[PDB]
Amino acid sequence: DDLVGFKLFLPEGPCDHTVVKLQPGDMAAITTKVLRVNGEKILEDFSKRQQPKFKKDPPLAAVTTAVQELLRLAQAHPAGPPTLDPVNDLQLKDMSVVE
Repeated sequence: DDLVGFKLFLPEGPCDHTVVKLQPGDMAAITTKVLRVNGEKILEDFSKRQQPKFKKDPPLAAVTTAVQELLRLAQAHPAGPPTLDPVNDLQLKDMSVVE
């Protein structure tokens, strides 16, 4: 169940969020889905709220929408949606990768 595709994580608790500074190696796959979320507003909301005294402000609509869209993506695929194939979605032709 873990070696076929990418295991869609279902959070055991409430659907919270974090904003992490990820390296290239920490992301398992570049998914095909296109979620048009606005990075500027999410930065202007997260960086403002992440003051420990102002960490408890009511959520912004863009952040709530992004979290809900990610959770719905997790629910909407039984084992993970297809990734942007190096060859079949990025239009490459290396034989070794096909093998």
